[PDB]
Amino acid sequence: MPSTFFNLTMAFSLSLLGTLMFRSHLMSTLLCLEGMVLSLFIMTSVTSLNSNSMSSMPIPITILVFAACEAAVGLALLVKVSNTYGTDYVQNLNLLQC
Amino acid sequence: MNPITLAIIYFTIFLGPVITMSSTNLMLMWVGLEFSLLAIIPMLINKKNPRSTEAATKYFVTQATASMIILLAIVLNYKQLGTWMFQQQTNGLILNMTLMALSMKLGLAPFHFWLPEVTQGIPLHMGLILLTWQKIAPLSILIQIYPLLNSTIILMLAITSIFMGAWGGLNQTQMRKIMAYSSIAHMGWMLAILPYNPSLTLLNLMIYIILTAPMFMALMLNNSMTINSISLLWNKTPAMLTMISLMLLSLGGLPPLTGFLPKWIIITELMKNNCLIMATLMAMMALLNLFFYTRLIYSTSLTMFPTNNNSKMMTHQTKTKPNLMFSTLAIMSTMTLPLAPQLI
Amino acid sequence: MNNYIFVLSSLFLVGCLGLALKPSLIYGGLGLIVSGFVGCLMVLGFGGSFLGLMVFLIYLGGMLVVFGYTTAMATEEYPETWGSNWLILGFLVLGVIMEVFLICVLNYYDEVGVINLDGLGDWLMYEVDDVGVMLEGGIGVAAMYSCATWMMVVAGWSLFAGIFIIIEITR
Amino acid sequence: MNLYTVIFINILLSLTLILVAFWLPQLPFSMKFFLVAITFLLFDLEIALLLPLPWAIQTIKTSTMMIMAFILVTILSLGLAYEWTQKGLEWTE
Amino acid sequence: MFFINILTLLVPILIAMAFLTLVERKILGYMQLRKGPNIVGPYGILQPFADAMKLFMKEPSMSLFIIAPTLSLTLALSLWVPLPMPHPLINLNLGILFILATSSLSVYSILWSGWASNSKYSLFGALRAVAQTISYEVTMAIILLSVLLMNGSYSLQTLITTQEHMWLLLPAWPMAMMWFISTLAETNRAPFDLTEGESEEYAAGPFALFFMAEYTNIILMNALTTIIFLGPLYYINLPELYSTNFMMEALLLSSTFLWIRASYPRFRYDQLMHLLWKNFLPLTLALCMWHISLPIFTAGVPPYM
Amino acid sequence: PGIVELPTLEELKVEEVKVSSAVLKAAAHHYGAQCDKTNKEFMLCRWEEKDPRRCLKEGKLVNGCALNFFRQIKSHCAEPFTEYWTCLDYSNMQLFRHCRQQQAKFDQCVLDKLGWVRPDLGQLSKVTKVKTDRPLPENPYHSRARPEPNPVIEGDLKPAKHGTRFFFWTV
Amino acid sequence: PFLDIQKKLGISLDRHFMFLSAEQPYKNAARCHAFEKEWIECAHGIGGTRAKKECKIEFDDFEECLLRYKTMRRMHDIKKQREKLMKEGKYTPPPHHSGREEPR
Amino acid sequence: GRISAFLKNAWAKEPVLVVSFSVWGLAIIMPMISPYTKYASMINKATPYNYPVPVRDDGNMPDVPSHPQDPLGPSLDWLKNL
Amino acid sequence: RMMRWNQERRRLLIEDLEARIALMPLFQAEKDRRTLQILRENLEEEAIIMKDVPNWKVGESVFHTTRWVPPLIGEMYGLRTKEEMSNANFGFTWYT
Repeated sequence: MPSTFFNLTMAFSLSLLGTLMFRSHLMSTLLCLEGMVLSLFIMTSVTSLNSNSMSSMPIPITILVFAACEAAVGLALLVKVSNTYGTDYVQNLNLLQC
Repeated sequence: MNPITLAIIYFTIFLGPVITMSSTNLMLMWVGLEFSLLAIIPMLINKKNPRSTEAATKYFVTQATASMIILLAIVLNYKQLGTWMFQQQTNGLILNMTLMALSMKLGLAPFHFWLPEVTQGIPLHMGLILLTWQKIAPLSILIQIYPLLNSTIILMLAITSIFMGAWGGLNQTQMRKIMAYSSIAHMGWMLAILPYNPSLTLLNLMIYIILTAPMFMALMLNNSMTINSISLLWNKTPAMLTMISLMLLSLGGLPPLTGFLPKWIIITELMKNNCLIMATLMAMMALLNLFFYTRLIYSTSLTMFPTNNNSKMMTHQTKTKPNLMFSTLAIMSTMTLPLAPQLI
Repeated sequence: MNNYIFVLSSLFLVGCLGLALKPSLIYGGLGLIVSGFVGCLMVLGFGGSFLGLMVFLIYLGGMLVVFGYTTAMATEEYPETWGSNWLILGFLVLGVIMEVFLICVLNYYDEVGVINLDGLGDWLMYEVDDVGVMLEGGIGVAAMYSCATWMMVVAGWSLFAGIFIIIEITR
Repeated sequence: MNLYTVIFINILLSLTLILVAFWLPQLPFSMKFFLVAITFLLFDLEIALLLPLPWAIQTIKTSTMMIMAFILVTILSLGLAYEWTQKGLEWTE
Repeated sequence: MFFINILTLLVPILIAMAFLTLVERKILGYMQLRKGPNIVGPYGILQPFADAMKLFMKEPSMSLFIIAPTLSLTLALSLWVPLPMPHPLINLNLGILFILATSSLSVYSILWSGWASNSKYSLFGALRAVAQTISYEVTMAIILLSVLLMNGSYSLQTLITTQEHMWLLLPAWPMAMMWFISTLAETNRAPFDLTEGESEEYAAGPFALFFMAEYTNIILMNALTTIIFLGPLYYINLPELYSTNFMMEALLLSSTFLWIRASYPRFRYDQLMHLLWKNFLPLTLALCMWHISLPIFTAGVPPYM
Repeated sequence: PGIVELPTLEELKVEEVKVSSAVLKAAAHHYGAQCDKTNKEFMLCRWEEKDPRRCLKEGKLVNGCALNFFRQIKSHCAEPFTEYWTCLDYSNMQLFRHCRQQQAKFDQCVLDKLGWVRPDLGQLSKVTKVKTDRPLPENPYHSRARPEPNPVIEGDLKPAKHGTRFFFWTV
Repeated sequence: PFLDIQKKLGISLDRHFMFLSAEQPYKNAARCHAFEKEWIECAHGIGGTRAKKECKIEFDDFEECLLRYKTMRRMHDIKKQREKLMKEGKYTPPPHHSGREEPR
Repeated sequence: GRISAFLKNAWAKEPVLVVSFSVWGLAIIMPMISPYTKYASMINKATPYNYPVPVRDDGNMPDVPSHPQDPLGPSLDWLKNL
Repeated sequence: RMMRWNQERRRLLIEDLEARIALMPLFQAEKDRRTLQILRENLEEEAIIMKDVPNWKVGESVFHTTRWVPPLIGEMYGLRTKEEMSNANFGFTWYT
């Protein structure tokens, strides 16, 4: 348990780095967000089923649904961006600095 | 945005914080945070212009990272103890992460370089909410967990916000960005006092709100979002000045007004608790906020700038937007210092 | 088949690492699908059959599908492939070497904490109701319909609002 | 072990077939699609919420499960009908 | 032992898929008033092997190129594992959910093929077919979520002991009229085979694999119907009899598919998505609520061993 | 910190039943009443005291009773009981549906030769008190004293003194 | 908490499973039920700083029940020493540990 | 009259919605009507997925029985008489 | 007919669960004696295994409770072979 748990936390940290550093795209960031969410759901269900607790299981479902909707609105925004500029790049957002 | 959608989104926005607070479960708190985030994004992006979309992307990304971090904190606490709530027996790294996230979610520094851009891309009637009904739940979370915090980094963060917000406000002309920097500084004051007495953060927040909301009403009036576009107030509507000047001096925190009282009793607490050095820094660097409020007072009232002819065609008209609560809050801000004890 | 969970864990690590070393999205989505697969298998090995299958049915079938959908219909892998994948592959190799040696270092200082290697197989299940029916995560997830109704109504409202939000956005 | 055996067997059989195949011889956007994918999500999430009935039903608070089911279904249908009326299911551009 | 059983489960089903291609050709010919293949061998029992040899003889990103068909075929074959006939190879509670997952996945292959082929022409149809498949799998899942409340367990064995007395069609036929249709979409069969109707990239080998998996899924969905809504006779002394009746009904459904393919025209994409979103989803929700209430305003609330 | 007590292998060595699950599941019903006092008393001991190392003398009695029960069932009516479990174990889940007309025969034999009567439906899922001779303990958790609450402050709630005591804001 | 609307209405929506030993559905008690039931009873009636120092004898045991760091280490040292002995050539594991026995 | 005309129209124009709404109404309404509803909760309470831990007799409680097969306890005969 | 059949199925379920009820006590006692013997053997071996070290104890309850403690499969089968440890962990989870 402890080994796999530390490794899952490492994976969360790696998705954190992926989101906090870019490579000229946005879908990569959102996918790293999804990776975070997956690691979290897994760690929570693991904790629950290891403690044999049951009433605490609805939480993974809840946060998974919320991550689904969150990524959905993020994709909608990405799409509006691509359809108003011409692509989903990141260096096009040089505005608002004035 | 048709009425059903408008109503549902306003409901979810009025809900997110209510749940985040009335709930004793960190998962429900995080949920309310996500509610605010989601239900707000549209109101930012309604005009569907490129600037609005860009601001929406920035806002969403930062707040997403923040929410996921807070979730990591909660889950680690679960593995550690079993309860879904924070206790006095949690490895301080978890609290530090929670604090970084709450900060990035508020606008504190150095997690603050996304607030001015967004608040410039936004209109007024949504920047107002962004500044005055999204910084509440993230603060209730702290109100719940103030004892066991890390005063060191809390204070470093607060004072960093003070400095950076003031230094940016010295320059920014765009009134939206100015208001944003002022928000940064006042939230710095709050976080500075927080782990000693929370009611004082509550007070600083309510006061900053009562000063901000009416300013944004006076702006919504004309959509004048610039110094050279607000200086013309003495020819468009010469009435709002006798109150705007007062409210800006207040936001600065001049004694006879009310905006002073918060800083005053806050310094009192920090002196009781022997933090006089950082108290001195805060008190000697609020003066730049006072400065770039005075510099707008100048532009608007104390001196009259060149107007534009078509303002005559305007004056021939009339205007009945400015509701009663504007004046009510302006007064109950400026002229209520005698009632500080009844406020504590 | 004792190293099972450690292996699945390392593979999830590597999937998230291949997503953090942002590659071309077409060769990052495969890493994500692998990540989800392996994480579900870990959950299953622990005993959350319902949770694992829920993942297979929703995460992959529901979210990765639409991710690829949107990506294709709204993205172009411009020629940014100046051997970028072939570079980050060796970079990933170096990182995985770093991690292997990092764990082989840790195991010395920490023995019964971070990881117990000599007895790795142990310490997955701690207790269990041998003679007990009704002990699967199905019951915990069904809770929402008798107790904890707040979860269900909140998710319902999240969707009830996400519909309006998405549509009002796209226009 | 059993599912591992079966899956490895199936994969290896398919790869034998493909290796035989290889040896024997010697764009703008359409908002409608994204909206449809979004509907699919917001329904899969309902499915995740709704599957556990075969165990939520054997409890004692029938007056609660019956209700919550009706609630989910009806509010989802309301959102669907609103999407329809606001023309998310017409396909004419 | 186990390898023997997996062989018994994999070889005969490929044989049956080949001879099912044959049966399709023959029945379509006999409905169009012609014979069909009667030459290559006695009554046409060698045309399939002929096609196999020919395809593997035909000349032609390797990653996608291979993983897509391989993935699809492996999923289609694994789908068979958990079925009861009458005692299954792998008894899994949540077996039908495993089925649904492994049936939905192949969309990844459909989509990778497009994202590889730069042809806007190809992405067009890829998106269209992916969307229709998704939308119909939704209801394919809700139907089970609304029926299985009759047996409070996602297993596939309990279906049999349930149907011991009666079938599952006399009730729930408002669903069977659907589960016998969505199966014509996930399979991209008629009258929803537009994905092969409007053409303007599958080589010989990968085409063979795609078609293998297609007809495998045909057989398998028909078997699922024969198990769910057409409960066989489980007299424990006669597993042979169970398997036999199952065979019969599976063949019947697999010939009904062909009646259809011959008789009807194809659906225009927009008309099809209209069909779903405005005829099946409201009915589906309401019928699910109906079958949720039934075990409450009736004692018929089932058990969970 | 602190030693643990334990019994010894050389003791608590009783000759177990070693009979199969099918036979147990078949004969249970009668054994539900026959040999019920002992089993109920044992479950009560185990639920009151969480010390299996203290609830042992009530296990050898249980096994002895079960054996003196299977002994009567061996003496009388053995073949009906053998064909019975050979009919049960054939199935997978060992259900009582596929053996009905091989059950009432055995039942009538057991009756016509003994004063047993197969319990009715819902006769064992009922709490039945059990008269014993040993006492009930307290502090079974071996807990510790509860540290004293905070001494409460009280007295009539009269007003402030000299005002808010704030800076010259008397009233 | 912050806004005690729940306590005012005398109701509960989330706070009935805020921790481990709440009422689980089919009476299936969790792992460290007893240790939780004692930690809470010592941390009731008093607030915070009292408990953070006068409940350690009841909370360390709980954290161990929950994680068992010390038991992990105990078993680890045991097995390490046993391996070293079987290397040097002094041990000889008996059957009950070495692969068979006369079980129940 | 307007209602009758509207339904006489819908029953040819768009019946699907009529069927759906009628089913919805039937589902929401019948549970409040039928007499065989409470029996479900009674059953699922009777079903013993756990063990019925017994109690002592240091008092004069006459309700609980000293034996399972005795009649002094809560009965459910209506189950088989159903 | 579905109703009249589901009710009979519930009755059969009650029968099976009553059987399990009647048999639980016996099984509980067997399991208890078995785990106690297991721990006694772990102890009789631990003695000789770790007698040659300094300031080491024998069956030292890591708690300060005196309360009985459900032992972990780790403790019990920690000295037996991977065979048994896995036949314990992944027994129900690897399809019989």
